[PDB]
Amino acid sequence: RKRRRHPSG
Amino acid sequence: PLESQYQVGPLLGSGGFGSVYSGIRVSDNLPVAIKHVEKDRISDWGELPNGTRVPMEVVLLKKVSSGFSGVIRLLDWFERPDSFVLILERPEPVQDLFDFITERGALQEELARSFFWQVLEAVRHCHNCGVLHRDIKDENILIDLNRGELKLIDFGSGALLKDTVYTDFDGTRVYSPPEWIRYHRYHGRSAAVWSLGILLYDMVCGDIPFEHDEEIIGGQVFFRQRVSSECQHLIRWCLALRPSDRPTFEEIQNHPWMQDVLLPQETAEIHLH
Repeated sequence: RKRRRHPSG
Repeated sequence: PLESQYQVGPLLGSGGFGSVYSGIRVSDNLPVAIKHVEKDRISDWGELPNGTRVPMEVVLLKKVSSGFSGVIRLLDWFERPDSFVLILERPEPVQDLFDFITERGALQEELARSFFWQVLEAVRHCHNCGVLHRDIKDENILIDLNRGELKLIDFGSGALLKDTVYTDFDGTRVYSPPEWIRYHRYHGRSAAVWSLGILLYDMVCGDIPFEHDEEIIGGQVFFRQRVSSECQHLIRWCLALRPSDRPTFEEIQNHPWMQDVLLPQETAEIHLH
């Protein structure tokens, strides 16, 4: 299952 | 001069937080990180002593720089024509908590307890100093692998802590609370507690619980890994849909799941070395 970072700012 | 006080190394990464380089302070060979932020990308500005106008991020880091803590230390900063440059302490060796969880999978509860405890102390420190981080997540936590100490980074989405409603937000949506998703309103401490519930689930299950708005507001926490009933309870309490139903920081740290935490050095020797 795809674990991913998520953007912010 | 900035290029004569520091030897600049390779790019560590870039993103909404700017561009960050590895570096070394020439005087004492202290390892540093050198963060560049473009002036055109700075939404919130502040003023410090003598009213010099700086990014809010610099204001917030100065307020929490007081001494030693689980927050990254701002050593210096410089203004350039189109940017600010921030000199930050750099642990070595280091890995951020996102990569750590990617490589290890779901963490043993003893290890998640130690990490989560240190994040709680760090966030309490920020709040004591008048600073709301607004972007607590595993990506924004560095692990000093030799000392077993966790450090909060990337205050560029933060704000001065206040007791009235916030109606702006630029942190990570999958860690933001359902009252932000539904009403574009939240209060500081209860929104922080929600993101800490997301983080604790992330630690004990190997990934965050929610990816979509409908999941954030839906109010169901399915556990994909074996997690003790005490830890499930603390997580579900932090993820209460109604903000006033969430625990305070004191109630989190007094929770039965949180007792008998390892020391940082024990954590390094048992789990990191």
